[PDB]
Amino acid sequence: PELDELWKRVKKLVTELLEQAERAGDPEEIFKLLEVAAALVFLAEMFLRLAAIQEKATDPEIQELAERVLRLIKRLLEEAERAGDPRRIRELVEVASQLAFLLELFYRLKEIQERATDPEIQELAERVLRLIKKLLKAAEEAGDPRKIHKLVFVAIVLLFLLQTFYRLKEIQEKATDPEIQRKAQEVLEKIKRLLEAAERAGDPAKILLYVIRALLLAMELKFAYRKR
Amino acid sequence: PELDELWKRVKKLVTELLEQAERAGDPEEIFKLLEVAAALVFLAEMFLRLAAIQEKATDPEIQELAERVLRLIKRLLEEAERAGDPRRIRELVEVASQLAFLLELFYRLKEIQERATDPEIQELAERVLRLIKKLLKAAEEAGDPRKIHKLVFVAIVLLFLLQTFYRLKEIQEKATDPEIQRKAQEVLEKIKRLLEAAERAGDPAKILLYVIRALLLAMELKFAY
Repeated sequence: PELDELWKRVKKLVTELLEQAERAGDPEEIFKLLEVAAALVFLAEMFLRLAAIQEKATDPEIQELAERVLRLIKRLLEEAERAGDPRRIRELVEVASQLAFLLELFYRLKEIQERATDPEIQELAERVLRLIKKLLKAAEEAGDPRKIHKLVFVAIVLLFLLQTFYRLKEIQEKATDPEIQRKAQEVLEKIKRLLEAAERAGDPAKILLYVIRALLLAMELKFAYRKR
Repeated sequence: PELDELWKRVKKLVTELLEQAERAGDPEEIFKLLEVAAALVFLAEMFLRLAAIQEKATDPEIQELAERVLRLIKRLLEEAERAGDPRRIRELVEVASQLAFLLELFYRLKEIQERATDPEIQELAERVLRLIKKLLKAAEEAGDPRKIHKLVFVAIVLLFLLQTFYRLKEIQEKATDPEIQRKAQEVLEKIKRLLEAAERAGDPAKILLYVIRALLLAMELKFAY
């Protein structure tokens, strides 16, 4: 498929960063260039998750979001080959790697959808992917990769919130501790309110703030329920 | 028992960063502060994954390495509590998260090596593990958090290389094309040569260069399959 040429772009950028590290004198500059080259290799590893995402069992909403992410990654790698500033190349590769991390989270969400039995988890997964759809559309129109990084960061933490909602529902389905059950319903209701506020927010920074508040509340219950 | 104190430290850092984000008026500064708060929450998730490993791992080497990583993370979080620069806190939190994933990768890699029978695979895993332990000891002795970041970064890329070495041996053991098994054997022997030069290098940047070159050849065959 199109991964054969995406890897061809990745392998070309790695050798360019490898040669740039040899012609550098500052050891801090040398290591920073090697970090970007190694991040491109890890980026190519995330491409191998597309085959599982493209399977017939995967929710077509996740498949369309993975396709938008692949086009954004290719666009950023193309721009990296038309950039000379090492800081500009470093930012472009980093945002492309952050976009590739969404593919790993898209795969984990696909596995969650395969096992989860609560219908509210599925309905709220579609609410989160709807919000990620908007963040991805804004990233496709943005020319500044710093703006793309912000929108992708919010999409990543939203998928964290979704996995967190799945874990809390799992605790609610199995916990025999009445205090854990009371805390779980309390946190789930607060998280649903915070998710509704994040859906009405037009500022990605406000969305991120609400999601962090929701992840903070649930992390407290997850630590209280852990085996130890 | 230490996780409860580590979670208390992380929870205290998140609260401070959220207050700084609410206090700041610059939208670029607001987002950067919230990013570190999100990073600390993800580090707490890494604590839970490390605790689950402590719950089921019977290997004394996995238990000791988990306590060592937790000890280093605790020192980094203590420095983040005393630091007033959000950029220093961000760097310290990122290193602690890299240390947490180092344990998880070490546990997963040691599980495959214990289940593998190829002596060349066991010999390469033992050589990579000795180098990572050498990097971890140097990170425990360093006081510069940027020097710790470099040593931990190289150890993680080395774990990535060891993981691809497993897949490359799996690809070869299940390949029908006779020339594909030979091409994998060639790439496997080139990675061994680069791993030998990395073990004889003194600078972390020189080690990272050898590992990146070895990861390049391993990713070629991983795509051509």
